[PDB]
Amino acid sequence: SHYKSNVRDQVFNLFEVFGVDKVLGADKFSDLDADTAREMLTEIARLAEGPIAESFVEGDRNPPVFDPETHTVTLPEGFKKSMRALFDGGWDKVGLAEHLGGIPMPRALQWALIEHILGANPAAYMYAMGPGMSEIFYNNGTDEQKKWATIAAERGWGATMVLTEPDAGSDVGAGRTKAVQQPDGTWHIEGVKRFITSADSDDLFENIMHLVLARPEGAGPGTKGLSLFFVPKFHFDHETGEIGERNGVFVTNVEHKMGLKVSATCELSLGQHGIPAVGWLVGEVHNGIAQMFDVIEQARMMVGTKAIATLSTGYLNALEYAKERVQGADMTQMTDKTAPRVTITHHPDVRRSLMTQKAYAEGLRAIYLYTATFQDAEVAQAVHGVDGDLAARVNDLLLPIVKGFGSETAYAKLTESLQTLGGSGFLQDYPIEQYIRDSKIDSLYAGTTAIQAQDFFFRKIIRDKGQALAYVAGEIEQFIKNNGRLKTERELLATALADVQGMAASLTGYLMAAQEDAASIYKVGLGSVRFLMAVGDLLSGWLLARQAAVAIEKLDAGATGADKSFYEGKIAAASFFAKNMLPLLTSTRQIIENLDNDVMELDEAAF
Amino acid sequence: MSHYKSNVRDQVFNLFEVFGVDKVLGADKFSDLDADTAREMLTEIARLAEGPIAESFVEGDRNPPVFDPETHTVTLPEGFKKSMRALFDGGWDKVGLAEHLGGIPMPRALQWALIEHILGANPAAYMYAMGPGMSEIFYNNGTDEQKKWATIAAERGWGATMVLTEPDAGSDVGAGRTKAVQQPDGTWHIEGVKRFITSADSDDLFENIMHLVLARPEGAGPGTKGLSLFFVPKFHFDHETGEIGERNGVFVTNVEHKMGLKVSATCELSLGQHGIPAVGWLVGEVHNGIAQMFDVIEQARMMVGTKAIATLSTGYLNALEYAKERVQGADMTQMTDKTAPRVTITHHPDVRRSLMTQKAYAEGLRAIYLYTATFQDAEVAQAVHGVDGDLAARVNDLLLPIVKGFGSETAYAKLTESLQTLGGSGFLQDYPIEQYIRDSKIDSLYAGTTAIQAQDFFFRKIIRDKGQALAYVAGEIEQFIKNGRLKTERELLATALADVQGMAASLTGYLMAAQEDAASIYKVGLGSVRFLMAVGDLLSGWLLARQAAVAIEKLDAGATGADKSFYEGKIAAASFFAKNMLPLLTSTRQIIENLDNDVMELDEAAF
Ligand SMILES: CCCCCCCCCC(=O)SCCNC(=O)CCNC(=O)[C@H](O)C(C)(C)COP(=O)(O)OP(=O)(O)OC[C@H]1O[C@@H](n2cnc3c(N)ncnc32)[C@H](O)[C@@H]1OP(=O)(O)O
Ligand SMILES: CCCCCCCCCC(=O)SCCNC(=O)CCNC(=O)[C@H](O)C(C)(C)COP(=O)(O)OP(=O)(O)OC[C@H]1O[C@@H](n2cnc3c(N)ncnc32)[C@H](O)[C@@H]1OP(=O)(O)O
Ligand SMILES: Cc1cc2nc3c(=O)[nH]c(=O)nc-3n(C[C@H](O)[C@H](O)[C@H](O)COP(=O)(O)OP(=O)(O)OC[C@H]3O[C@@H](n4cnc5c(N)ncnc54)[C@H](O)[C@@H]3O)c2cc1C
Ligand SMILES: Cc1cc2nc3c(=O)[nH]c(=O)nc-3n(C[C@H](O)[C@H](O)[C@H](O)COP(=O)(O)OP(=O)(O)OC[C@H]3O[C@@H](n4cnc5c(N)ncnc54)[C@H](O)[C@@H]3O)c2cc1C
Repeated sequence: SHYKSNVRDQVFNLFEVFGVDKVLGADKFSDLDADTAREMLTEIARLAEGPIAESFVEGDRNPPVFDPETHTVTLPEGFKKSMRALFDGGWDKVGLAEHLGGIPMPRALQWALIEHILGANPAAYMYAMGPGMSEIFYNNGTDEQKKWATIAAERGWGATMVLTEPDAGSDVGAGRTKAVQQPDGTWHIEGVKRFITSADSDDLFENIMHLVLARPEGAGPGTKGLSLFFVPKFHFDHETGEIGERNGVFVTNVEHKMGLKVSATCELSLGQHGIPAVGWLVGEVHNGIAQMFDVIEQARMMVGTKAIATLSTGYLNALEYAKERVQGADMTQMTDKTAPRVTITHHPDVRRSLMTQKAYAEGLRAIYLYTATFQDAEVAQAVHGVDGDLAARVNDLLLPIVKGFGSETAYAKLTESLQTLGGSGFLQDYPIEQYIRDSKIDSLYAGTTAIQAQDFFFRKIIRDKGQALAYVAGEIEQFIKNNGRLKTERELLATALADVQGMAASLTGYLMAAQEDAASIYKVGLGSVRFLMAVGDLLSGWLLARQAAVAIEKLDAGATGADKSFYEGKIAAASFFAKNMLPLLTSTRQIIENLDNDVMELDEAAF
Repeated sequence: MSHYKSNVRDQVFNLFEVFGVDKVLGADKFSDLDADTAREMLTEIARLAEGPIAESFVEGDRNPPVFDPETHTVTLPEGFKKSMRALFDGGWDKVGLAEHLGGIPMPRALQWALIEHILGANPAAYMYAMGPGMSEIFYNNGTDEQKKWATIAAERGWGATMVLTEPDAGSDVGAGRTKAVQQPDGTWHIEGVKRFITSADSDDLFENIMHLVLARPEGAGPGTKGLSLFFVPKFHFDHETGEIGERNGVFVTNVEHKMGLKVSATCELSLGQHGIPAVGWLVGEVHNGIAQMFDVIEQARMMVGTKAIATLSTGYLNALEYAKERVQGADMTQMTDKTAPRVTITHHPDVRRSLMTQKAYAEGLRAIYLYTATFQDAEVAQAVHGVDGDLAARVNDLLLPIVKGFGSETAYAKLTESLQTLGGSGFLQDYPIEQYIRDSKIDSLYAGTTAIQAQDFFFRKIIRDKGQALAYVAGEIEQFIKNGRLKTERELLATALADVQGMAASLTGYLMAAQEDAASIYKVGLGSVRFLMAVGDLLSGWLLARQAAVAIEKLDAGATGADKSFYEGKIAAASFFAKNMLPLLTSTRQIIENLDNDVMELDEAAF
């Protein structure tokens, strides 16, 4: 029962802050009303806290075992039981297209539902991403492939995304797996891929769809030469879906990892065992990296939401421990060594720790839900007044924040959650040490933090001509310019916004200088991650302050009891974050304004 | 080779070229230990560490100790016991031991440099080997008769434990309820249950274990001042010959399952609860337990900080070796050319940023603990600093919570950069960095949590000290600032010194104003950890700048080859640290100047 959920904060964001209930019961969501959405959140949170979280510890302590002669993994029984509870409730089809058996819903609600599985047992959601992948295959496929995608979604096949090779991780375009065209128009895929999540999954599914990047013989270099292929674990009857003979794609190793142990992470060999790995060209066009980024975009959203979900349950575990742990006297009585003992929430450093965890957990929740409000044209129109084109560019801008800032922040603040338990935090008896191990990977897969920061600056700001960035900046500025009980917070946000504008100007300056001195581009690289984290902090502080403004209205109107306590904590979090996290951005701007290439010119031997 | 990458070159640079410890080698207490022999010892223990000690690092984690309830003992993996024997066979469990107990006299600065290698290679091995050093502390606090037993204990290499913590008494040692009942013969029966005792059993490593136990004599007053310290051996023994006799009533009942440091058996320890009394002898036959035990705690806190620093160092050097060989991506100056040559990742700005961050903190932290150690011998402090015994003791006590608190927190945080440098492979148990992270998380918790370190630093080592040690250190920093190639660094150090001065003044004001407004003291608690970390950053930057000043002199004198590369790295690290780490202290000062009690007044239910 490690998993502590926060449906109340989810509903607060979705309805009281962002107004996603504006679209419920109209247009694409005509059959889903606000009551039902709330019931779904409560239901999956209960299921997550129970049967899904039930095997969280077991998956880590009794991890999958690989049989190299069968090329299969065995998963622990309790975890597979958790997977069946997910399937029996339909929770592998959250947000699936209606024509694939899904329940239409705004993406903001879909990711809030998914947060609970990611908090309780995140590898369970990863194993369950098959139907979502089938929908992406459907969207990119020919008419005939759409029929296969429909079967795969209805039968609940598992799925993988297969990019990485030993020499091609961040540099996808270096991959050497090849595709050999056959006279009948299929392809034979030949190569060894590495680190493939869920490439075998015991007997969870009757089939697995591998979506594989490979280079057709004679194609050009880099990512632009790659094509994407549908490579099923088993051949099947294209009309009925009846499972046929084994296709030539075999797991040949399973990694031993720091955490996320129950997610089998696999070396995957294609066409290496005397049986061809037949692949079908997705959409029967050569457009592999663009097609695969439909998948990567979802994976990056998931990984960021995963890290955020994990910090939230980490914080709530730390809080519940702190409420009960008696240790020491109140600081106002520290010299009286017979003073009454107090619970540790009375100690200033513990309250600082807990409010740091709270503000970042809740600010991050607001960030991913805000990001999701731009993932549906109809939601972005109704709740922001933004047309479909700008909505897509804003969503693309925020994804590296969700992924990069989410992963880095959650892992770092889980350090505070563990510390709150004292020595017991180091014990496996409590879940926080597993939270830390399970979440360290989030800064690495789906593109490292450095790759996120490079995407954010070069593709999502510069190539975008800053239009999404300017949009978000204008919303922040509008909040600042708009009661005076938030006057101090709006002043701190104004400074933080000017700091981030300054960082953006400096980095853009170094880029322009690279027209004359190519090495000036290195300064962009040196500051890129700090810039990404700075924008994340600014967004956290702004969204928390928006939450405080709503909380003030609800308190003024007469909130009582648990509602009152909730709203009071929003005011406290927004004020704490503005006063203790935002000012650091000023020093970070000054640091970025003074970057130089000394560290780039230093001989490698001097390190 | 092994996981453990050592840096004797940087240790010798600190000891000789920076701090001048070789000036006392060959004179007075160290008359028969010259500089050549000191260097030989460091090189020899580094090889022992890289060889047989590191050999069981992985095995201790993957095949951890097992509790046997049939015998109330713990069994250790055979490979780790072989590492322990390599330690004993070379006499390294006697490092810095008093000559009359069989030790080789040496400066504490050299002793801790030797110990760093064991802590980097397999830190639990040093912990199990702390027996003879504990016997020396028993000797110094013991009666004339007890001094005879401590001598036997050191000569026989008995293990030892420090036994304070109980389920309800961790940070608040004074709440302990373990009891001592005096017997007619002048011995005591100890009755109670202790928790989290390191090395509480150790298989067949030793013929006896000395437990140093805190307990409250019947009728004594409350808190730590009512505690007494007892010598409680695992076996009774002949006080003249040392021959092992009957089992004493002190038994392990459990072994904790921990995130890391797994091969260090951490045990619940039951005294007098299994049918026979736990006989204890009052140490020094005086009631003075917490003062006596703090002789041990001081050593443990130095060890823990040095452990964290040793672990970051080998983490860094592993990441650096990996980065030098990993090919991935094109040079940033060619990023739009998709056929540009592939480069090793040390060519990427974010990777060089990461590596230089790891390097500067690892080397800055090594300078800090070695600088601290130069104040632990009156003769060294006199010779290398010109400070008398009293001031030297106060400066050492000032710096200990920096070594422990700033060392532990910084090492764990920067190991995140080390792991990130490996990409997805950093998440694999195939590489040692994930174990470095798990093994080092505990360094912020045991031997006093970070909050307790920061409270000790401010309340006891500054305020109670009337700032004398703090003013001495600040004056040394100011003298360096006062004094061309280091002008920018000295300017940044001047800002950082003023920032820490401002922090100290704000927190002192919050404390003194508590006389008229009791809740003012909470702002001290809110700011104390950030202040401890700021002092650590300031010291890191100053010591790095001192190292660069030495490196400039040696480069000007004509250094070549590997020496020149080393010195160039010192100049680069001092400059990077001054420009990228120190400025953040300005924002932290302003944050501390604006702390308020809103987070203290908030209802606990609002969290
Ligand atoms: C179903 C089971 C899932 C279980 C959960 C598993 C979770 C973790 C799984 C993984 O880790 S999957 C492997 C993840 N690998 C990555 O994320 C790659 C990281 N490297 C990069 O992102 C590089 O920055 C890369 C894009 C590879 C650089 O290659 P490039 O060739 O230099 O890229 P370029 O900038 O020129 O763009 C080429 C085309 O790629 C598309 N594209 C790039 N970036 C994006 C983004 N951010 N969004 C959408 N598409 C993108 C474009 O088509 C682009 O072409 P264009 O510039 O428009 O002409
Ligand atoms: C042998 C093989 C094992 C080694 C490997 C194991 C590694 C780690 C093992 C452990 O974790 S052992 C358990 C560690 N426990 C602690 O470190 C306690 C953490 N809590 C504190 O430090 C509290 O701050 C404490 C001091 C307990 C508060 O109690 P207090 O009663 O309120 O303390 P007070 O400030 O009034 O002083 C009382 C007496 O204690 C001595 N003393 C306190 N601080 C120090 C320091 N920093 N140095 C030296 N002595 C200290 C004084 O005797 C003081 O009395 P006085 O004020 O001088 O009259
Ligand atoms: C691996 C391991 C080995 C150990 N080995 C030994 C050993 O050999 N011998 C031994 O005696 N002990 C040992 N311990 C005990 C260890 O020193 C304690 O865990 C530590 O002192 C913290 O105490 P606690 O666990 O009770 O946490 P708590 O004291 O309950 O701390 C809980 C939280 O409250 C905070 N807090 C507590 N009091 C205050 C205060 N007054 N002001 C502000 N914040 C406060 C703490 O910082 C922490 O965040 C070991 C522990 C571990 C994990
Ligand atoms: C648990 C796990 C599961 C995975 N699952 C999958 C999966 O299902 N499918 C899949 O396709 N892949 C998967 N991967 C692969 C994963 O996405 C890669 O590990 C990741 O992209 C990093 O690549 P790499 O490990 O080769 O590291 P590298 O690319 O070698 O990176 C090493 C270091 O260099 C830095 N670096 C590299 N290039 C640059 C650059 N141009 N600029 C700046 N810095 C740079 C990186 O930031 C990093 O710090 C998985 C990995 C893990 C660990």
